[PDB]
Amino acid sequence: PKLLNRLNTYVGSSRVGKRFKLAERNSTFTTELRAGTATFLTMAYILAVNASILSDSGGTCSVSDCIPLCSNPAIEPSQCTGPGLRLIQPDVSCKFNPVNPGYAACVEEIRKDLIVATVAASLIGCVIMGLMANLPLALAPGMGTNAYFAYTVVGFHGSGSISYRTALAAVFIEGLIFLFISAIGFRAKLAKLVPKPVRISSSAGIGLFLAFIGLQNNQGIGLVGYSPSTLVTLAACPASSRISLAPVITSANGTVSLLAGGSVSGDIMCIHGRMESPTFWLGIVGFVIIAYCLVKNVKGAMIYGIVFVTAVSWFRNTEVTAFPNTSAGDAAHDYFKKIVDVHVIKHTAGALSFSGINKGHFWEALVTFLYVDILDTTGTLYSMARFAGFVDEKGDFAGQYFAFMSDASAIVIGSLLGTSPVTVFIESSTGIREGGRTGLTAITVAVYFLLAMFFTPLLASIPAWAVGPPLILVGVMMMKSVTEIDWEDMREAIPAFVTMILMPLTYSVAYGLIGGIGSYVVLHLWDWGEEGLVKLGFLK
Amino acid sequence: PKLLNRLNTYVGSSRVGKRFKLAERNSTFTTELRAGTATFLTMAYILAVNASILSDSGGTCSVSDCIPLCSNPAIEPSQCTGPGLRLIQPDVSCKFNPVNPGYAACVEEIRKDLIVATVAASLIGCVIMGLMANLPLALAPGMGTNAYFAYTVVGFHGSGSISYRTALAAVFIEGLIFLFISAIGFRAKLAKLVPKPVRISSSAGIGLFLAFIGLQNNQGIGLVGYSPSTLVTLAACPASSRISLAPVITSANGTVSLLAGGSVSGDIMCIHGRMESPTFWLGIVGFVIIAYCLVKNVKGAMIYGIVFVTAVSWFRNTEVTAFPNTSAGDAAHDYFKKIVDVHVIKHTAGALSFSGINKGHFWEALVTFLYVDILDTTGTLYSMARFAGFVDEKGDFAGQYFAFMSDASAIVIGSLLGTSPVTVFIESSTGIREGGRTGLTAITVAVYFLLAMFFTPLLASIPAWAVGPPLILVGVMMMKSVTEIDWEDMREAIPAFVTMILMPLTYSVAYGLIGGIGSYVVLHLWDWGEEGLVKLGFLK
Ligand SMILES: *[C@@H]1O[C@H](CO)[C@@H](O[C@@H]2O[C@H](CO)[C@@H](O)[C@H](O)[C@H]2NC(C)=O)[C@H](O)[C@H]1NC(C)=O
Ligand SMILES: C/C(=C\CNc1ncnc2[nH]cnc12)CO
Ligand SMILES: C/C(=C\CNc1ncnc2[nH]cnc12)CO
Repeated sequence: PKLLNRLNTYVGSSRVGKRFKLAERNSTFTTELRAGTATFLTMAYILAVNASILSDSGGTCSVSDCIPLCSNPAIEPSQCTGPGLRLIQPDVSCKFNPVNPGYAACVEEIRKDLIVATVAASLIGCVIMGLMANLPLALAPGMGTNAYFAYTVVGFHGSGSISYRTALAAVFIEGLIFLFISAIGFRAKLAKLVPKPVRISSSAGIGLFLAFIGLQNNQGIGLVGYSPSTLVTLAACPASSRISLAPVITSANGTVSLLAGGSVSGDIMCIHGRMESPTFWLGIVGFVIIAYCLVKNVKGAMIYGIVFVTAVSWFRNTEVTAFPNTSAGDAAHDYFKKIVDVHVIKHTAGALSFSGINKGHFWEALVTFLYVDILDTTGTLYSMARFAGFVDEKGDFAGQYFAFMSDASAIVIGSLLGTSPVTVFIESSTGIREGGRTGLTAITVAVYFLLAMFFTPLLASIPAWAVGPPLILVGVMMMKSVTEIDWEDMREAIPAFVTMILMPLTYSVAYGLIGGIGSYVVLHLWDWGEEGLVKLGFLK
Repeated sequence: PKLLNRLNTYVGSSRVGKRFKLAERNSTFTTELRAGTATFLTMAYILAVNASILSDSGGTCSVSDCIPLCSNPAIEPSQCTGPGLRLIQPDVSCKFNPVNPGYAACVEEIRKDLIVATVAASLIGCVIMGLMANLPLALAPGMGTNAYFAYTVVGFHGSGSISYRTALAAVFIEGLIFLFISAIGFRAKLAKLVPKPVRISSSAGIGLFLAFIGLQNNQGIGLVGYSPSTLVTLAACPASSRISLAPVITSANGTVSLLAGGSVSGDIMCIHGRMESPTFWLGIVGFVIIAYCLVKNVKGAMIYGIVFVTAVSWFRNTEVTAFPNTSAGDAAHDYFKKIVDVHVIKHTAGALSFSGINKGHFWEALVTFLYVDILDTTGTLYSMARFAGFVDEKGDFAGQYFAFMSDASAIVIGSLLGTSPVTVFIESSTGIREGGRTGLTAITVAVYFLLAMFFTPLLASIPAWAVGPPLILVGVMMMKSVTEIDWEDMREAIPAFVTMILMPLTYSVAYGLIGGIGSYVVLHLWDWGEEGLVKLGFLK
């Protein structure tokens, strides 16, 4: 035969091959390696997107890491000694535009931390799933929950109601609760708790939310900016023609003056040059690359698009550069220069904080995480079992108990490492489509994630317009769930429509879920009361 | 038999009954009256929503109708004579927040004009369709095109690139072109020009656009406001806790000062009291009323919800009042006091302006109007013919030629009266579902619209939170078209997703269409080139 067949037979007939049930499942070693390679190539975009999104949250640092600034920018603080010259003490506004250099350096260190944390949490989840559940499933920080954690629970640069550490405690407790309810068989009852239209359309809502993030500026390619009249219009002007906003006080004659302490925004309003930003068009080229690769069923479509946009942005003196001619850009380029690095999580690891348990926002975030993970993981795991043909007549696929326990454990470990909940990835289907049936697929994906480390300098240099199209296309793939809604029935269409449309518009997964569930409950009050009376016998 | 049967027989056997083919279509007079009544009850929400949306556009008046204001609001301009006191000449900013009282009085006069114009254009379109095409179809200002005309082509208070008069010229020429292409049988070829995913998903995009309008403040119930970080968050704080924004200049230390001439926004940013606006909750109650009425198949659901919210808002000293204790509110209440009035269009009639033909924005608006009307009217008319069983094996329904000519004529007449394009309403199906088969249904709807006049004082008093839920639910009904998209196919899902998501996010129907069509063309370039080469024989 051949050396490849020799290896396959040897591993299949060895103790480790019997542990993973290779012979019992009709695939021994090279199919597992290929399935893991395919799954990793399909899910590798997470290595960029998750760290970018979570770093936008600001990480663990506060105003305590903002450096005092001199009155005039021409004078560095160490030379800020003279007449009429004073250092400005940092306040909360130092976190936002214009961002304090100390806080800007935070986000870079935290982005390195979160790259490593994404890789490590994915590796640990993959290994636990492959060993304890023996399934060809890859686990990684959840794409939908990433944006919710960063921009809703914590907020851009920590502008939300819950701090980053408190949100990590929320994710830790959510993983513990998910593990507990899975261990007692109580997960399916809570899965049936959510209304069907809300459950089905939450995926479409999260997809629209992610796509909207991909069309913003600090998160994606631009193309959506501020409008004084409509609140949103066509952006994609160059960064040099974008301006910030501040709250003002009007009057009955027309006088308008600044509001002290108002939260100034990013450069979101275009004064001219619409549809002329070079980074928007580079992001569009990356979008086209990813879309053709998806159409052609080219595994690694998103990775190829991100890599193209990033490689174009790695040149140093262009208008699409990831390393602008600044101190922050020079430092980012210096880190990028070392192609490989062994970064150690110094900020986000063990950064849990249980201060917010008494706050209602903590429990809103906790419940949203819990139910997103419940519904998502149930649907994905059973879809993957159907793909692998592990589902029997009764509907169980053997290692499901340990599959859900492994997912909950991965969530807890990721919370400890400093990342949003980690979940089983639907992209695992690719590895299942390639013949992966045992846990060796997950071990292969874990080894690929291990190789993803040592390349933090290369992954920390990914600009927003590279994250960009991956977000928009993840939204596109998530929209396919709308077809399962009865749009001719208003009792299902109205709650489903509310769930889809509130997530991007209120910009919050939790608000979309609350609005959809509340509209469902209100619209079914009449039917429920009628049926209750009929049960009591009042009505026939 | 009975007097009703006597009337039915008499009319069916009379000359007018034979003109409308009553006997030939198995319905004589009372079925036509009931079908017209049902169609009117279903489509009567337009009498509020269209005038509200088009008045938000600012109408025909400019800064020329802004009154000069004194330096201090305590002094009326006529008493603005003294030391250090000067009248302020009005500029463009007088149109926006804080809105000049003269310009505020414009919008009220123009809203009366546009109520009358909506009613008159609907009446004329209905009569032309009933007589020249002899179909049970009701025509009225198009719901989708209303918002596009007001908030994109013209802009809130005329902040767009095309003036109101130039946009009316665009609608006039669009109606002329539609009539021309219909008269030469060239309409179906242009209908096949648009890609299938774009054509199908434009309806979902317009629905999302209308729903987003219904969740804004000057247009709907609130619940979506400005966010410095995310550009959109949960609004629905009271108007007393909302503040405006102005562009500012940042620096490298933190200094931020106002930008002279910047376009200040409305009260869109909530400083506190989220989810506490009484008008938001009144709008939610109206939404619940409309949603139950839709669920219960109660004709006139939207009218009932609008009427409830409006009647609650007609009380004078509440936080949800349509007549605040101001000069504008006192005048609005004085007009509302006269329950009936015969208003004469004094501003928007014959207000066409052909100055912008050389502008590219004029032609963008013209083409968007033309293709929205083409696709919409084709789909709706053929759906209505299928409902009425007027479609034969070949696919023609007899009066289709004159149906499309009547629609184009109605568009031209509405442009002359000062309203966005008028279209055949899908709500006509209700009248078709009630047995309406001849043009007497359209004549009945026209008579009901005639009765709608004489109630302009009653219709000009409808607040935003009443328009509100009707917009959101129109979006809900429009979303049902997504199920016709192959979401597993990326060449159809990506263009469809772009079309749906760009309309609310860029806040423009034209941009959604352009983005969707461009993405479709780009994603099919490879296939088209491959097939062209195969035709040339280069490839097998
Ligand atoms: C419009 O009226 C306001 C008062 O409501 C004027 O406010 C001035 O600007 C600030 C705010 O009080 C103070 O420094 C001035 O003393 C205010 N003056 C007065 C007379 O209130 C504002 O100046 C007025 N606008 C114009 C153009 O005169
Ligand atoms: C509802 C949740 C998604 C959370 N994360 C993921 N859940 C399932 N599969 C994935 N592939 C990439 N990310 C994910 C669906 O968006
Ligand atoms: C694509 C266009 C709609 C324009 N107006 C209308 N087009 C067709 N039926 C209707 N009923 C109410 N408004 C309309 C679909 O939103």
